Amino acid sequence: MFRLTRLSNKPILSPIKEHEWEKEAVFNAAVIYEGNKFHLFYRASNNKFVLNTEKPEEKYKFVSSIGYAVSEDGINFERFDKPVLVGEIPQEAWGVEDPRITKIDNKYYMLYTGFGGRDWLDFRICMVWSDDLKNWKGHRIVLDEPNKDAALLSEKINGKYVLFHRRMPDIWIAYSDDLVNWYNHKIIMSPKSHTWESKKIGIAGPPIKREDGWLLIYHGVDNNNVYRLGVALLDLKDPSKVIARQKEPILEPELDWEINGLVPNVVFSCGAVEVNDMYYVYYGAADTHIGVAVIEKEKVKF
Amino acid sequence: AGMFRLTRLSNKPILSPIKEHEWEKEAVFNAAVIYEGNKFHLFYRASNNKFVLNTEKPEEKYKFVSSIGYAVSEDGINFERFDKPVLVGEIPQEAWGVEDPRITKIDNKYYMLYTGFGGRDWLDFRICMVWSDDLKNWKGHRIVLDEPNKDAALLSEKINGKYVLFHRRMPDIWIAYSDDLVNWYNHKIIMSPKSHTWESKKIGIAGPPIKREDGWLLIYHGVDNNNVYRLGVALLDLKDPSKVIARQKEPILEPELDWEINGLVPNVVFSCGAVEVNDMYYVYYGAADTHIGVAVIEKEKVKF
Amino acid sequence: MFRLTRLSNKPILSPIKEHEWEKEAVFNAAVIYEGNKFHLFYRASNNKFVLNTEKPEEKYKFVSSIGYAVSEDGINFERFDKPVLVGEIPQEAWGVEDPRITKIDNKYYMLYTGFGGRDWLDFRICMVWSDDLKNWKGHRIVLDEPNKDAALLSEKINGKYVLFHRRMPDIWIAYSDDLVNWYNHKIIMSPKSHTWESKKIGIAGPPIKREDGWLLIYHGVDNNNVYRLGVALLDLKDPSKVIARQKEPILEPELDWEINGLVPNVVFSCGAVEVNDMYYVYYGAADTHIGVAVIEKEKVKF
Amino acid sequence: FRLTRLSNKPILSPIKEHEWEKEAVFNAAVIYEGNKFHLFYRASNNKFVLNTEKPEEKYKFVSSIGYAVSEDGINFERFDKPVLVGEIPQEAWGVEDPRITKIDNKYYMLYTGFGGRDWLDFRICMVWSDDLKNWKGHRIVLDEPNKDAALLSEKINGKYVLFHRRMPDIWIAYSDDLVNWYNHKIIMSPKSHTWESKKIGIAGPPIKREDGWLLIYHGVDNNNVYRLGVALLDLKDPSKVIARQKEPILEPELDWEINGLVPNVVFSCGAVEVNDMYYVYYGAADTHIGVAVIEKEKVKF
Ligand SMILES: OC[C@@H]1O[C@@H](O[C@@H]2[C@H](O)[C@H](O)[C@H](O)O[C@H]2CO)[C@@H](O)[C@@H](O)[C@@H]1O
Ligand SMILES: OC[C@@H]1O[C@@H](O[C@@H]2[C@H](O)[C@H](O)[C@H](O)O[C@H]2CO)[C@@H](O)[C@@H](O)[C@@H]1O
Ligand SMILES: OC[C@@H]1O[C@@H](O[C@@H]2[C@H](O)[C@H](O)[C@H](O)O[C@H]2CO)[C@@H](O)[C@@H](O)[C@@H]1O
Ligand SMILES: OC[C@@H]1O[C@@H](O[C@@H]2[C@H](O)[C@H](O)[C@H](O)O[C@H]2CO)[C@@H](O)[C@@H](O)[C@@H]1O
Ligand SMILES: [Zn+2]
Ligand SMILES: [Zn+2]
Ligand SMILES: [Zn+2]
Ligand SMILES: [Zn+2]
Ligand SMILES: [Zn+2]
Ligand SMILES: [Zn+2]
Ligand SMILES: [Zn+2]
Ligand SMILES: [Zn+2]
Ligand SMILES: [Zn+2]
Ligand SMILES: [Zn+2]
Ligand SMILES: [Zn+2]
Ligand SMILES: [Zn+2]
Ligand SMILES: [Zn+2]
Ligand SMILES: [Zn+2]
Ligand SMILES: [Zn+2]
Ligand SMILES: [Zn+2]
Ligand SMILES: [Zn+2]
Repeated sequence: MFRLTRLSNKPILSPIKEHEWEKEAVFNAAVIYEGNKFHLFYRASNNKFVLNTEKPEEKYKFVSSIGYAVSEDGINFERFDKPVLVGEIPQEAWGVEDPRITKIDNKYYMLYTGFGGRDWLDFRICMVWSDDLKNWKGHRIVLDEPNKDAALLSEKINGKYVLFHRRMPDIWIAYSDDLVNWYNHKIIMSPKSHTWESKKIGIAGPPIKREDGWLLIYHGVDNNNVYRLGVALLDLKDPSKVIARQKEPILEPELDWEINGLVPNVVFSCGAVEVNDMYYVYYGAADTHIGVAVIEKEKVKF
Repeated sequence: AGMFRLTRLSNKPILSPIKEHEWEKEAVFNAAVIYEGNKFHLFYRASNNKFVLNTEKPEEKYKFVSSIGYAVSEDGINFERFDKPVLVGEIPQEAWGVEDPRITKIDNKYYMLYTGFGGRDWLDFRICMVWSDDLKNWKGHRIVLDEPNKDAALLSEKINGKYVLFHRRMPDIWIAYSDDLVNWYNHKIIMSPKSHTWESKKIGIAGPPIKREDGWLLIYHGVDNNNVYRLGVALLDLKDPSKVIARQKEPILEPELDWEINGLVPNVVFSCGAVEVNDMYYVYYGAADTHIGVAVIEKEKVKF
Repeated sequence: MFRLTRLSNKPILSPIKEHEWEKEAVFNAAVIYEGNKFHLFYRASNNKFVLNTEKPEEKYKFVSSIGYAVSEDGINFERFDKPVLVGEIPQEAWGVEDPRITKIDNKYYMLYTGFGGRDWLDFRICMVWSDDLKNWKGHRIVLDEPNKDAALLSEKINGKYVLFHRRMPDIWIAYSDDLVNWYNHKIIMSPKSHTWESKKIGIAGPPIKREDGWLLIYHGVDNNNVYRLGVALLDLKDPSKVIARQKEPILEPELDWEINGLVPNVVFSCGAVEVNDMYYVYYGAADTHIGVAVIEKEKVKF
Repeated sequence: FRLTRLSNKPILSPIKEHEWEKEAVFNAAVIYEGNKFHLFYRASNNKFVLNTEKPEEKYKFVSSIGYAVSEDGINFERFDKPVLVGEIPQEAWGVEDPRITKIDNKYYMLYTGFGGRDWLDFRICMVWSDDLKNWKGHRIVLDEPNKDAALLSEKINGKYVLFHRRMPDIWIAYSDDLVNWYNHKIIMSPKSHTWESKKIGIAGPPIKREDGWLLIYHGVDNNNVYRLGVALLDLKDPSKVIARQKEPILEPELDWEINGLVPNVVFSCGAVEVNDMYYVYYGAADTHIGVAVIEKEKVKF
């Protein structure tokens, strides 16, 4: 069994008080390694998160945006003044959350949760795409249902686009010919009772291709809503089949900025990249900061 | 294999929703059919909305309402339709509407069995029944069984002076008998799903059984572990329709076309009605809970 | 990868309409093999089982009794005119259910469900014992709580008596110094979501000792309340640890009198014995009849 | 280090003649005043069916708080009737696990009020007295399923300090006024794959030392065994744990700690410094009260 190792005992990205769109939280970041650079697309909030009201209240409204950051080394990032993605009004009035970015044939697809704030089920999987990581277009609701924790596979299977999603509480898979209409829905992995992953699970970042399968980092939620990261392996030719699944988490809230924050007891990844035989896993910490942790590819054994 | 299958009559739906009609804005599907007066009489389920089914409870913000529409055809392919549904859910006992009608003619009366859905929880459904003399003036509504239950049809004649009801306490096809079309007794399971097959999660009757010389033709739907709906066939003993004397292993219809694979509920073919015309079985089927198609098989090809 | 084979396509015991106490059902039978004879202690009902009322109602009252039958060949049994155990009033006023009998040293312990009918939770694990399978005494409430599916291990572990029980929906284990007071409660086995054993599980008969561990036949209930038998293997020295568990059931309702009956879709075993290098598994069918199915001991492989 | 029991027998046990303490006496708060041990103990009229989907009227148990006094800390005098019972519907199933803290010249008793309507229908409640006899001013401390609550015996920077237990951690919070709590944070967490893996909660109120605040706590393992552990809080900032012992200081060992209404439980709501010793009173199997001690000089991390 193997574990992620943190590159820092401090966040690598933290809120910026003088930018309203990110003055309270930066977390749950997609990442893509291209042009020998880490391109990070992070969720950012203008406010703390009041989640225990009967409905989302205007007086506690938070708005998520997607910011951009770039790094040579994966640790030190240059950041920018304005977010690169904001929500459309009114269906995404409370913003755009938890992006997962997948490259498929020289196009970049960002899958995110659009949240309208009209009730606590007013969220859905949305998708935009670009050819340059810069000019995002083609917005669509991927599944018109309350759903999230979505990612595209980086290649087609038998000609079909492959979507991971999360009808509560399982990781689901589905297929598409046109990136519009989805079919062959199937549960692929389920929570495990009396474990750290008992309440619900969901995909982390998009799966990483290996020789032995697709690496599926995921998050598991226990009975007290603690988020941890786990890891499984999907079959290479049929990624709807799980062929291995580690019992122990690979990352858990441990540092004080992972245990305490806007949402306590959370580590959460929307993105991970392979650079020089190392997996770099970017993670939100307590829905407040961003950390990064790694594992050598050789140590990934099932 | 040495099996038989339906042949689609057309590669496009024979009925589609109409966006300008609220009551059939998103879906027309799961249709009852009666051949009378040399006309196909089709009674289709229609929905005003998509089907969000993954919530823990039915949510009013995702409410869908099913109505039952009427369409009529001479060739079984091209249908005339109408502005308004012929049956709606009475509010609030059938607040989310009336679903999947099955129509059976017995002694010059027509009996429409449908699922009434109140939407108060996911078990808030029941078999209801209305009847008519003329396929036009439905009346006599009743709850057939006071229990969560659906996939119900009456047999077209009595057996030893008893009415025969097919129903579906999850996950099996059940039979039951009545003297008065009000009280049912001697409930028995007659057919069950088969593990590790296309019909593993649950089964239910399709349309009402069709009388043959060799028995009762029982088209049914089977649901696999991923909730794909396919159609199968079995044969019931002519004198005792509680006994299955044959059952084909492989389905006779399954999602193939894009408008059967993709739709409001992906991967569904579902029949509520099939009729014998000029020694062919015309099987009308909902497709992805969105459109209606028709498939056929020559009566002589039904061999087990 | 292994399954039971029915010895008969008809019940070996059925209700006796002339006997009020066993007029509607005989099922869920404990089994002891002694004196070259099969001893069956079967649940018997005077009535069908209406269960869908807010509370247990006198007009739907059913009474469970425990009858006895004995067989040399395992198929033809000698039966008796009256039951050998009936419920004490008021705590067992609706009778005594699903006995499991374990021989520990030279005493036989029968654990059964006493059902008082005062509420749907008005049931508990009770125990009586005998040295001769004839004179039962020493009645006690094993756990003073709603609980069932109980059996004693046939020997002590580290000087402790071992109890298997079923706080919903798991198979539990507990230990005792004195067969009165129980401690070290532990979940040992849980349902598995999206399978035939998703809703709940419970022990079948008392576990059978093998060289490679304890054979733990159990029942699993799916989302449609279908009851099937499965099989696991517990560690020989620490039976609280499961070392193997077959994925597929070993017995499922298939025959008309297993699928149809007072409670549809049930096969349920309260006893299994080893006879001539074969396991004999007696089972209730549709809570109405008793069947028997076997497996050659050499075919029990995980 | 570890605690040492003073008796291999309970020092308090249920009295079947008294309905309110018919089945159990356990989880007792204590303070030392007037050179007397004042013990405030939870008491139940019934066994504890916990495995139902919701709490059932047919299996209802009612906790009361009783009073007992001792001079040696071992032999206690007891009384016919409880001192606190549930008055209102939020306390329909009674009042549980009191922790008493003296701040300025007043005594505050924080306890769990349990309404029995569902298994989350429990709240941290508080009453207070001048005299340990007349409790007043009942309030819900936090309007949320929470328990294992205690007040610090002093203010920090003029703020009252509350320890609580949003599952599964020990939390701290601050109040200007004992009404509104803010700056909630997690100060200590379970350790997975150990005796304290499933959840932890404060025991009695922390005891002031010169090296910090002594934080006895209970840990719960994967099989629901309750044991006691000990940690040390920074003296000036009790949100900071500066030491924590790996192994328990008390676990079920005697037969009336292993066996009982809730097996495999030792649990303390109360401990006091008396003659250079910590006296740790504990419930055992949620059925009896025992007491164990440690020489304060022996407390080393
Ligand atoms: O998309 C909105 C989203 O909701 C939150 O997720 C969960 C949800 O609101 C509910 O409260 C559930 O029981 O717990 C929350 C997570 O465990 C967060 O993901 C939040 O950041 C988002 O706005
Ligand atoms: O009668 C309501 C009915 O429910 C749906 O049926 C199924 C049910 O909701 C459950 O979710 C099952 O597992 O999946 C659905 C179909 O498999 C639909 O039939 C729906 O159209 C109806 O309103
Ligand atoms: O001990 C009474 C016992 O109850 C039944 O078990 C279950 C129970 O009544 C409840 O309805 C639950 O939801 O499902 C039942 C079985 O799945 C039977 O075991 C019955 O025969 C017994 O009297
Ligand atoms: O305040 C009610 C309280 O509940 C019990 O606590 C726990 C709870 O019911 C739940 O079942 C948990 O998993 O285990 C119980 C103890 O670990 C007891 O503390 C009980 O005495 C109280 O009444
Ligand atoms: Zn700026
Ligand atoms: Zn959107
Ligand atoms: Zn699931
Ligand atoms: Zn998630
Ligand atoms: Zn772990
Ligand atoms: Zn029109
Ligand atoms: Zn109706
Ligand atoms: Zn059906
Ligand atoms: Zn095909
Ligand atoms: Zn007789
Ligand atoms: Zn009893
Ligand atoms: Zn469980
Ligand atoms: Zn059971
Ligand atoms: Zn299977
Ligand atoms: Zn007295
Ligand atoms: Zn209160
Ligand atoms: Zn606690």
